[PDB]
Amino acid sequence: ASVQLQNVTKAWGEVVVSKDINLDIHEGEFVVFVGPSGCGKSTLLRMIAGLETITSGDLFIGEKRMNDTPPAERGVGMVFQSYALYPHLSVAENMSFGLKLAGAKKEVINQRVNQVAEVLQLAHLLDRKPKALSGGQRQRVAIGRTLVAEPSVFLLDEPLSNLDAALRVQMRIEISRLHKRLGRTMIYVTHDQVEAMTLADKIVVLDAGRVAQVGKPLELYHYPADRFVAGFIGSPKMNFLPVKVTATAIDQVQVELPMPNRQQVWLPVESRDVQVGANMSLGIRPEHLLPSDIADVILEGEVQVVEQLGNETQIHIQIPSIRQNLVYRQNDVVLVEEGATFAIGLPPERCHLFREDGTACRRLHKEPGVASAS
Amino acid sequence: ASVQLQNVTKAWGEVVVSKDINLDIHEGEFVVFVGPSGCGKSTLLRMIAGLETITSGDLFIGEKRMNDTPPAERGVGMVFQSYALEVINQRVNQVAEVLAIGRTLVAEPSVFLLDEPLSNLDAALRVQMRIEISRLHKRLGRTMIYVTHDQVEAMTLADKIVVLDAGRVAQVGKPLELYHYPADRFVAGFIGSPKMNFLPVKVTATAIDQVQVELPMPNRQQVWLPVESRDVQVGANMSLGIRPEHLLPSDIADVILEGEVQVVEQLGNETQIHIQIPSIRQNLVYRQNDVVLVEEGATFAIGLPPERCHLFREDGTACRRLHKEPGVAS
Ligand SMILES: Nc1ncnc2c1ncn2[C@@H]1O[C@H](COP(=O)(O)OP(=O)(O)O)[C@@H](O)[C@H]1O
Ligand SMILES: Nc1ncnc2c1ncn2[C@@H]1O[C@H](COP(=O)(O)OP(=O)(O)O)[C@@H](O)[C@H]1O
Ligand SMILES: [Mg+2]
Ligand SMILES: [Mg+2]
Repeated sequence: ASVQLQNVTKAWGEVVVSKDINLDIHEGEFVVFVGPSGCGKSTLLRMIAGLETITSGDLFIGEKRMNDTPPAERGVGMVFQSYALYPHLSVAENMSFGLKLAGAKKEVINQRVNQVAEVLQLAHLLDRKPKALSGGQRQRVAIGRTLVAEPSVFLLDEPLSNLDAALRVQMRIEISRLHKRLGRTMIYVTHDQVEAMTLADKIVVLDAGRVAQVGKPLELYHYPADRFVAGFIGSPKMNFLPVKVTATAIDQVQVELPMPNRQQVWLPVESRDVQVGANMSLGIRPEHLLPSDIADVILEGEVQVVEQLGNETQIHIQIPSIRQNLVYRQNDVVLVEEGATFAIGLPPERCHLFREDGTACRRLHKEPGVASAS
Repeated sequence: ASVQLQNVTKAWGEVVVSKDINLDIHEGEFVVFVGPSGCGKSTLLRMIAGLETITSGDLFIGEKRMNDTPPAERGVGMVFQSYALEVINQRVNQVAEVLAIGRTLVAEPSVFLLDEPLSNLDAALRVQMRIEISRLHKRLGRTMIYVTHDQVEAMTLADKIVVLDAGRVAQVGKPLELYHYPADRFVAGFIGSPKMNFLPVKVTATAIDQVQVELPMPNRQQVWLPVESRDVQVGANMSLGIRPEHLLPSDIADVILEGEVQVVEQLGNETQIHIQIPSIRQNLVYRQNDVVLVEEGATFAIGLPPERCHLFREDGTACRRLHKEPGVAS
């Protein structure tokens, strides 16, 4: 319980894969590390587990330094993608395996195995051998071993990637109810943002080894710190329009839309380090675009793609005011054929603004679900 | 080249993986076979391509019988996860325009077969890649049969979707027909992001094009649902289906269902709420756009929209909904 990373760094030769990670994981917290493949998610969990050495920095688990502690003496349990079960043990044996080495009454053993067995949809396979199960079933068995063991700290490296879409959904639900009941510290890694939003108490976004941002789900969604975070968090990606600053004021920045459309708009974002003439990036999420019974800033274009998902419609629009096609989301079924002329509004209070260095001008509009000043 | 299956069946001893499969795939149609792992998706693809044999029934790649024809002569190209990377230059520079998959396109196969191509790619990459596949099909109208376990890809890519359930065709139709008018509980629970809610109900009346059921609450309120009454007998026990996105806010009321909040998931673009209605087991899942601020344990009320409810018989078959939904012909 309780994990602290103080300037933890990792490097292979002259390549740095983990750069000065600073994290304070509180006891019982559910922390998700997210980012694309190659950003250093597994290397980080492996350093916590003691399966990789820490180049520099200190790692604390339960207040004690663990840099030099052997894997099995750190109080952690780890599960990962396509875990290999012991071929000669029965499902039940593979699930109680961790708890047995750690010593424990058979009473506690069977109690947990049975419980975890139900939760993970495996109570009927208890007596079979792993060779007789599906890839989805073995993975669940692997997850179960650690859940039965109940280590002081759970480390899960993309544990659900081996499951059908439907099973991932149910497993996420089960992982959540398990964390609530056990209250144990859990560090979970995924490349999937939806999963991070759903499971995490707090999320840490990794970008090629660096911590881009750490915060609650909504803190990342409403107030991303840079373009990377803004475009990583949010099912269908945030729209980005290249803009040019034309004026600045107290807690306010004005920009001009690109290409032909040269319309100027005021955005309620901090002017801190913004300078007239700066080429910047304007961000607006598909779900945040308005339907246009006049919003005072309108973009009109030609439908390129239309996705009917039943619960909602995702329209791809080509704006004559030239760029990349403006994705729009609206609830329920929206009737429009791929070719029509669709017009949507652009709400200033919902716009994000990124400098050339990618950093963001702090939005000042107050969003629900995130602690705000005043 | 259109593909067609006539009572196709496959069996490995006493195990039948394909049960009387009847499929009509028109040329230049984007078809997706969806279903859980083990349902027979790969077996079908391989029978069409000839890498496996058809136990009974007939396979037509356009107009012909490929049942007994070597693979290298059916003219069907396949693709899996990742790749083993005057005319040759004109076709390549040509296929390079509409756009690996391209090597297959350049071979100009009669039908394009894809077996879970987005399988092991990052989530965000899967999203980009399918937008890509759709574009590739928009510009190049060849015949494509895509196989996956993920309902999202099916709803997003296919012109026509075929849901497979343990070797049998549960249903065939466009994305919105399957979403709006699922034929059975299996299809109703498979297609759709967070799963459709199912409530055990007991019928207490019928009529022409209309069935009345009572809800499991100590309120046992009775409601009229616009579904065909063909095979409904008063007093019968059935399952009432209602999607999370289709439940009503409150404000509109009209049917209420109130309970205690169990779980709240803030996803930014929407809020998913799990409510425990003091009556039934299994929390009810509710979805509402944007951010909803409710604590766990708080009381929350929602509404049931009659014309949006599905009704299933004890055998899982659905009572064809009659409410007209925009997007589907009939
Ligand atoms: N033993 C190693 N030697 C050199 N580079 C490594 C080693 N292990 C991982 N890496 C580098 O780190 C990245 C992948 O591991 P991480 O553990 O970063 O994976 P991911 O975040 O995709 O799960 C790549 O940039 C890879 O080259
Ligand atoms: N050669 C084979 N012998 C016996 N059973 C097979 C064979 N190939 C596939 N199956 C059966 O078919 C199912 C998996 O293949 P399908 O080809 O059904 O896969 P999926 O739909 O998961 O892609 C399992 O029920 C499996 O036992
Ligand atoms: Mg990894
Ligand atoms: Mg398969």
